[PDB]
Amino acid sequence: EVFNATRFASVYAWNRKRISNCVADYSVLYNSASFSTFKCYGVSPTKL
Amino acid sequence: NCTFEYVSFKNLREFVF
Ligand SMILES: *[C@@H]1O[C@H](CO)[C@@H](O[C@@H]2O[C@H](CO)[C@@H](O[C@@H]3O[C@H](CO)[C@@H](O)[C@H](O)[C@@H]3O)[C@H](O)[C@H]2NC(C)=O)[C@H](O)[C@H]1NC(C)=O
Repeated sequence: EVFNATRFASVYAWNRKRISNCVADYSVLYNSASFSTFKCYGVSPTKL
Repeated sequence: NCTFEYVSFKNLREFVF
């Protein structure tokens, strides 16, 4: 929902959405290749 | 401000919190 929302917020006010009590498919998100750049400074994609 | 939110005589209704 957040990534594929019809309107993506501008740089002026980057919207903050809080997700809780959810199963996080971080591996699936990494698997998605449409996003050009997936960079983790402080996390490990394998460990995510 | 809502870190967590969940939405969805004849009787006695007990409870323990
Ligand atoms: C949840 O609690 C209340 C809900 O009514 C709101 O608190 C406001 O949140 C801001 C930032 O989100 C906080 O700013 C604080 O202001 C002090 C004094 O100006 C400053 O030293 C800091 O910058 C501090 O973060 C503050 O708790 C409060 N705003 C004000 C003007 O008092 C808010 O909706 C929610 N967040 C927090 C943190 O309470």
